[PDB]
Amino acid sequence: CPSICPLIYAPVCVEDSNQDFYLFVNECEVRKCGCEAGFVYTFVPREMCKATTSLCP
Amino acid sequence: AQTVPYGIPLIKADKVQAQGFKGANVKVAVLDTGIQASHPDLNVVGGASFVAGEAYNTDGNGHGTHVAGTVAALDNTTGVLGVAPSVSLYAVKVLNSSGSGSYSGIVSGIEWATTNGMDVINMSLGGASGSTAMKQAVDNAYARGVVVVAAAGNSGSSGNTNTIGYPAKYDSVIAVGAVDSNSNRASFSSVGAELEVMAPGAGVYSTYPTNTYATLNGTSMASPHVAGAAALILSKHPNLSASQVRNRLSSTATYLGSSFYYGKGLINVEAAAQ
Repeated sequence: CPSICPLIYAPVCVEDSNQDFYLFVNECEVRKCGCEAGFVYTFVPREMCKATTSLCP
Repeated sequence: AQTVPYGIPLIKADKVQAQGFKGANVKVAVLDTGIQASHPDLNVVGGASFVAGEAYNTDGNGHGTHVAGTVAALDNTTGVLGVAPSVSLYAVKVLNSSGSGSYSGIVSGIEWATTNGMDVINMSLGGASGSTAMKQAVDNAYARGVVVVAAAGNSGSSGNTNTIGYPAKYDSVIAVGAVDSNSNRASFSSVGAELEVMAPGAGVYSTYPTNTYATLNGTSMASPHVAGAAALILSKHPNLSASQVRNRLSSTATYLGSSFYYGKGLINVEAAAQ
């Protein structure tokens, strides 16, 4: 699983399996979390998320 | 019809270029998604790919081309202008077309740059954790005399929490945070004790595939302004050590506030190249 991502800030809002909303710094970081940790998500409109970013839960 | 992105006059690179110092005889390696070498505003003179199936002189993502443009977009009557337009630019492909990379890929690229006489390394990339091999690679590069520059991270601030990622967090690497056109810290810019300097990272206009341009946000955009500034300093003072260039950038930075949020402040290459 890819451990390194570019440091572009292009935030994206996702909904986890536990129905919680996380704003990731970019799509690469979401994919990393899914691959490494076995994290389950779906993209949703930005409005579902808080204005600040979260790390892989 | 040449475009000068706000970042060029903000770091005072236009003042240094007017002195006749544009990065000539300096070799800079951009460790990223590759570089679109066929772009009219970019002269890629070498490099290497550590991404299977992809050559170093192509960029299926865009990120690496944008970062390279900030360092080195050509001084022509069209397109965009970079910080150090006469640098010898090297594409070291360590990230695939989706932007993702492995520790072994980044290590291989760092080692290639060190072995191949690069004067400066730019790494607009990061992770929450580093590795023993990555720390060894950046320590070797810096000890050899390479100015090693990286994006600090885009994790913002959360009270007193240090949000700097790797490789930026390594002592051998300059951690670069982001400011906007009004020299204010970007909210996404990572914070912490390792934060060293700031450079333009909000709404940075640069080269982008294919033969075009784009406006991007990130500490990825700030890092190349510092890599380019290191190259301008080295074209003026070719006998300086990596440590000397590094101290010139941090000691002459424009103070903006607390080191936790801004490091030493915004780079001023005119003052750094004195």
